[PDB]
Amino acid sequence: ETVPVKLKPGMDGPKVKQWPLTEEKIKALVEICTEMEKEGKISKIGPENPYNTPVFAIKKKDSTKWRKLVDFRELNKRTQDFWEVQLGIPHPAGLKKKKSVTVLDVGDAYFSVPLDEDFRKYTAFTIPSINNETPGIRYQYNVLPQGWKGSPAIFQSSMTKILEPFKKQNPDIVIYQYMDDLYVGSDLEIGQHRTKIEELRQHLLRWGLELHPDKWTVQPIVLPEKDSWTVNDIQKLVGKLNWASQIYPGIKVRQLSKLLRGTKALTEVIPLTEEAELELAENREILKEPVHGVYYDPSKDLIAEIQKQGQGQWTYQIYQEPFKNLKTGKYARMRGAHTNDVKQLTEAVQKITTESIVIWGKTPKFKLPIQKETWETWWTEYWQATWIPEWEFVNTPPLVKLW
Amino acid sequence: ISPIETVPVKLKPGMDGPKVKQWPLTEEKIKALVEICTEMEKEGKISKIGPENPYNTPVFAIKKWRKLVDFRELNKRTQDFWEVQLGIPHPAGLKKKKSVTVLDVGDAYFSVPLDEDFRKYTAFTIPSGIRYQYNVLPQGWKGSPAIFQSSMTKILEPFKKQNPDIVIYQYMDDLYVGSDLEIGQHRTKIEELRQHLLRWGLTTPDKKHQKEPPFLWMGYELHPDKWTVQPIVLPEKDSWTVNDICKLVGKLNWASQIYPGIKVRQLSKLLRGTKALTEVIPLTEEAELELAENREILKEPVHGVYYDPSKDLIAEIQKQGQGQWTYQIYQEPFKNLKTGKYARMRGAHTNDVKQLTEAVQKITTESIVIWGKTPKFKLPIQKETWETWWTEYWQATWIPEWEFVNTPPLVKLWYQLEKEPIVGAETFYVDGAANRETKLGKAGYVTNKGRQKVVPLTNTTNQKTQLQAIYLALQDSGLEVNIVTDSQYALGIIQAQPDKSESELVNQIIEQLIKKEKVYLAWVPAHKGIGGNEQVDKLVSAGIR
RNA sequence: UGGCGCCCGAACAGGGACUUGA
Ligand SMILES: Cc1ccnc2c1NC(=O)c1cccnc1N2C1CC1
Ligand SMILES: [Mg+2]
Repeated sequence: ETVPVKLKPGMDGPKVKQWPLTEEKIKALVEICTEMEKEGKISKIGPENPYNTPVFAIKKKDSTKWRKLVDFRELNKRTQDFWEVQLGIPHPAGLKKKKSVTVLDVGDAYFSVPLDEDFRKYTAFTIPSINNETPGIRYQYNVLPQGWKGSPAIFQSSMTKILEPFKKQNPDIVIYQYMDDLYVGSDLEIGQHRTKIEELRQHLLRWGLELHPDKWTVQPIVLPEKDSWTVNDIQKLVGKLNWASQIYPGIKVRQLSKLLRGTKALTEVIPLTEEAELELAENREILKEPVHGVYYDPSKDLIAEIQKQGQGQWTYQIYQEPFKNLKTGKYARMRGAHTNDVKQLTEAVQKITTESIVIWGKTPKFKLPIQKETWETWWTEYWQATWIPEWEFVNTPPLVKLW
Repeated sequence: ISPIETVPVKLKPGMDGPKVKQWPLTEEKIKALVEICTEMEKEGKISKIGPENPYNTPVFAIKKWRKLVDFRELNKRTQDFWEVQLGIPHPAGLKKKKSVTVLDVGDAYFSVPLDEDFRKYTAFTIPSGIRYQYNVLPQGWKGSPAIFQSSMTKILEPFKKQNPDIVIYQYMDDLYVGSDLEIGQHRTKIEELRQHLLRWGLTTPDKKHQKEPPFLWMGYELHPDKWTVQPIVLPEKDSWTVNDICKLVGKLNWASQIYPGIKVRQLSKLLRGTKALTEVIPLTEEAELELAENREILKEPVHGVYYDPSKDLIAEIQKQGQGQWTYQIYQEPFKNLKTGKYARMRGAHTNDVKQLTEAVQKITTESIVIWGKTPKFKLPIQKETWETWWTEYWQATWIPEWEFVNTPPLVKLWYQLEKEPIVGAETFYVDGAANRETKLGKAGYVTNKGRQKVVPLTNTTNQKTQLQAIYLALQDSGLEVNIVTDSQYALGIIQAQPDKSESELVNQIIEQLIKKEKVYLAWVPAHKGIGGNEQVDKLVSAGIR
């Protein structure tokens, strides 16, 4: 029996417009959508369904086969009440403390159960046609769609019994699925952890279905250290500390600014006095400690900011209120060959959200330092995650970019 | 003989069908309407309902008399439909077809049966009333285009499946059938399609009435082997009005996609601050030559070519000054698939490199829309200059693929701010304040040598005061300066390195910045007693606070 | 009568910079 699904009160079906796709993506989409229709996972629809959802085709990591993903963010927001209150997945607080966490993919299991007939019309999507020479082929989901936050909520009933033999044989293993993935954490050796994952995988194939959280450490702000403190260097230090005072209430720049009383050239090496040395030492001590009074609020959606420090280095901060960074880090470049910035930004976005899912269990709202057109055109090429976070495009102020 | 499945149609939730009294018409209109309805009823697409059905929709005949039924109330009450073909295919994205027809399907919406449970909602009355209802899609209805398009798509599916080579395009009711085969066999294939459609009840014109190429479609002139825009005629007159320049700008924009080197920046600029259509705005000196040059571009025929999937797609961007970029998307030399222009200064402060990147984004977005692939660009910017830009920029800019073309208008960074202080230069602590109510401001600077200066400013906002203060520093100084401005807005203006700006003050600032060999722009927080900033606020804020 | 592309204007919401008064 299909589990009834209803949108939030006063909300209507997602009427989003499909973003244009490349020839390779459209050809792949038609190749796999036709097979899905043949298998009954999806079915064609007429022009009486005004609801559409964007569709993008991606190549999964360490794979060459195209993997369709549907931008169900808008539908997730519409069904927020259902998948957040009616049916929800508790977040294990111990997952972020596990030595090794592996992000499995159990999204193919959602196709094994049907979708409520009254809700299928909201899952409709359109496959664009090159140059619009022919009308885009329109389909709808007859089974729990992948990427829709209600799918794991509905499937958790069967998931609990699927994982019960494993959760009972290995009680020390913490398992938590967010959207389509399945985050498996364990305090075991890498080789043995993979062995356990292989046993779990067999437990999933029978029923028909890498991360190091302990290696994650915040990136505290560190002030520059040098013997020759020129007037410009102190001016930058004072400005940075003044901005940091908003984040850290205990930061004071009265003594440092006392040295800059008169009008002096930016290239003048002014020596630090004992009171200023103490002032700098206190600022250093404060800046190497966690922010006081900051706590996670589940009722408030996470907000993630990303800055382009240059030379392939990216710094990010996850917060719910301004100057209340819950987690600050630095995404050292992994791919790009010193020539691609959108690919690095996409990788940073995926890593940041994957960290958020492991820690807090939700995708933060991103403030990407990129043009809307550039990202909207090239984020789909380097995307390799079954989930999609919410992002917005803003201009990064120069002062907060200094980390 | 129209065995076409009827698409279910459901009314909006909580709303009932239209109930509007039909306003009486003239005797001639009534006689024409009843004659048309009687014949249509004979065709079988109209039936009588009597007083049982309470819904009604008014009618009126517009001069033979063409019956029109206004479904205003029904169009705003029926469920929203998804018109998949929101856009249209650009001719450049098509492919060279040996022969093409139009097959104008007569009675397009009048051959698709309407939903049995919805026909009672399209009811209408004819004054003596003789109530009628539509058994097929009525013209002007919101759902008629989408439903008809789906019905034709399903009708064409059996034929298209068995004829992969033949390409069929339906815009509203015309079927542009491209075959690429010989004319002798192409005609036979068209006859086969005509009979196949006739099987489903749809009627098409005889081969003797088929429109010959070129086909006038959506402003284009589509020949089987080449495409062009419709004849663009620019009015030849002196007294140019806002509405007339609107026509000139729109027509030039239409011609821009094929005709190269069309500029509409000056003419568009003539539309700033103009509301009434009767304002006789004389063509300025900067725009008259531009208009004559466009007339020179449009006085000759330029014919584009069609997409060839077995060839590389190139897009050579060019710069013609004043933030105007023209690109010629071509596959073979001097065979531009479609030209274009990107004259849009996003924001009030941008440079050539950033504008070029935005133009690239526009070209990539439309190329993907039209061809589904990003062309191999040929930009004029040097490879090192671009590297210097994107590596030292705060956005995640990236150009997919592009070589270097040595066109005379090269793209370069006119000036670069020093990354470190300048030894031996003179520091300039610059700030300004503007009165809240009197709109009178001041701008000044203080240096190590003790130089002092304050220039009264009138009708200048606070931001302009900071910008002016920087301008003074750039004026009264040497070739090496360390400007210390405590306004983040000024930093945003200068650190972005804009080649040109809408405002004249910033243009003067950048003009002076270019002259400077080494310029450093520092920053200190305001109201913190840092260096000479306090001694500057003590000068530029005397009568303002 | 509606839809679409472009421009100008206004009312809107949030985000950022800044000024003054309390
Ligand atoms: C207006 C239009 C829109 C889309 N495609 C086409 C056309 N019409 C043509 O005349 C045409 C010309 C050349 C190649 N394809 C064409 N066709 C394709 C169908 C053969
Ligand atoms: Mg000031």
